[PDB]
Amino acid sequence: SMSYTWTGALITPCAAEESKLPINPLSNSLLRHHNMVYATTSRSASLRQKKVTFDRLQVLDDHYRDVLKEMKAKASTVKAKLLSIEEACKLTPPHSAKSKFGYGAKDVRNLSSRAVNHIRSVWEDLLEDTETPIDTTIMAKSEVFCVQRKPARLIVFPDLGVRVCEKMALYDVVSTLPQAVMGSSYGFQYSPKQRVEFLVNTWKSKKCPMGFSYDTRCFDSTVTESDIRVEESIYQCCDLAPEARQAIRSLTERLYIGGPLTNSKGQNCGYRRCRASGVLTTSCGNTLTCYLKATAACRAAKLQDCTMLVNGDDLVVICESAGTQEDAAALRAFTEAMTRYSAPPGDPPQPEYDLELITSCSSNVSVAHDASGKRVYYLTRDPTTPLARAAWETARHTPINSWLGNIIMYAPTLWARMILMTHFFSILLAQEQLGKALDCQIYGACYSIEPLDLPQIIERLHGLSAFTLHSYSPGEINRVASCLRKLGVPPLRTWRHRARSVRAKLLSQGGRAAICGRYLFNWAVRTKLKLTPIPAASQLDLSGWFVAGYSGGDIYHS
Ligand SMILES: O=C(O)c1c(-c2ccccc2F)c2cc(Cl)ccc2n1Cc1ccccc1
Repeated sequence: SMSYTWTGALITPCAAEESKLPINPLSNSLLRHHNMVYATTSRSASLRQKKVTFDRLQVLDDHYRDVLKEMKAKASTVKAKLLSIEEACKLTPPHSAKSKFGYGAKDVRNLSSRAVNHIRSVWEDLLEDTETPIDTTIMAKSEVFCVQRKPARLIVFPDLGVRVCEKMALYDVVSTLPQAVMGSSYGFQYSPKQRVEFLVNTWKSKKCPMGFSYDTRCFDSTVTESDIRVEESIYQCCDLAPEARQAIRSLTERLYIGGPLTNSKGQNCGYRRCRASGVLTTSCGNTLTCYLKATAACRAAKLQDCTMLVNGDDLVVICESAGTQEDAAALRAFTEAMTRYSAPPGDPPQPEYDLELITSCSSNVSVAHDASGKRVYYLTRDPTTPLARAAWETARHTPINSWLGNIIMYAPTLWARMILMTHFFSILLAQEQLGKALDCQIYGACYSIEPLDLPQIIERLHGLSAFTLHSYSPGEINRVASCLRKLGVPPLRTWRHRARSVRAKLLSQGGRAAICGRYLFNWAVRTKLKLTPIPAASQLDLSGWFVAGYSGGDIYHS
């Protein structure tokens, strides 16, 4: 069946669409080549539609069924709970898209009559109606990139009331199930530090390691009605409340397998027969599905001792090498099996024999040394996208601050410390907004974070070594340097100068600002101050942080 079918109507915006980076004084300080930074618009929707629209031919086999049974036996041990309206309401972002039924995210959050009554009425319709397709809105996403142009991403999502009903029935499932089914292979149970720990141990545990990253072209579109039903069958293995069991059953047929696409004008856009990106089960469902297809493809291909790390469609395999000629063949056999399971490659996979050469979750493993000269492993990535997005956030007030998430997640990196910390700490201080909370996403979930809380947050996630790292690899230094030239970002010596300036100002303020100068900017000065465990880091409530993925699940923690 076709992934999509269209009516001819256009994917429309609900407002004016900015695509060009503004010539702004503050963003210009970070990036000069403004014409190389763009945001995607609905003007590219058609190129994405051509790329995502195709017919799927799936052929499941003995290896696929064996693994599915192994996965169900593990799912059998889970006892999932049904969240109340109030608990489900509390997990709604304050700026989540309002309902088409005269209420919004703030009404949901405050548990207002119009909101609570409508959610209850949607819940009963899921218990009573097991057939009628649920309506979704199709929108082109607005994301920022650097040139060399990408076409817009298509986002599919149901109404507010429905989204609160998915939380009541599925939130605890998507939170505890993947870890019970997959174990150490579920990448969302880890922080960045724990992620390096697992990749290094897995690599070092093999006698002769071989690794590869497998890229699926338009994974959401490769997902069939069969894959979605097989997914519900893993969910049914949970101990469930009668109403939750019915809601999962109804949501699977009416929403998860396919449904009507409606544009912002209210016109009919077409029909979806694959994965909606704006649902609660997108993260969990894609992880399980990618893990099932890959695990069975390893057996079919005769690849030895497979250890895998899955985060939705992002998959990395670390196995036992059988030699060059053997490895090449087995990797093609793996691809052959994935194509049959309806997961063909975007860019063909390559056998790697050095961990640092593999890219998984846009990241790669790299080495730097601590204050005591000992080797420290950390996750990095190419800084182009994070820098182009930080420039946009400087000129325009965005709902989610990617720059803040990049600081937290990539805190030990050369680029987050020197550029991202310096740029924002200068601007915020000059505006008296260092203690003003900001929204960011960690693993799809929304968090309200004060920039001044960063030293404690980094010490917990990355240890004190995040504030002492030096002697970065030549490769890492070359990548940072060539990117700065490309985007027209000032050299590292200008950043070192700018850092010295903020550090002083932060130190004279005292309180939490002095903690920021001492820890975050100790790299910028030769007379290094004494760095000890911050009292506040000991009692940080970092639960809920690295548990599960919630991309498109409309989730708000804190
Ligand atoms: O965007 C994520 O969800 C995310 C981040 C991340 C990066 C910056 C800010 C906030 C974040 F959450 C991340 C960072 C590292 Cl070092 C490793 C994996 C990571 N993921 C999972 C992931 C799964 C699939 C594809 C990409 C990333």
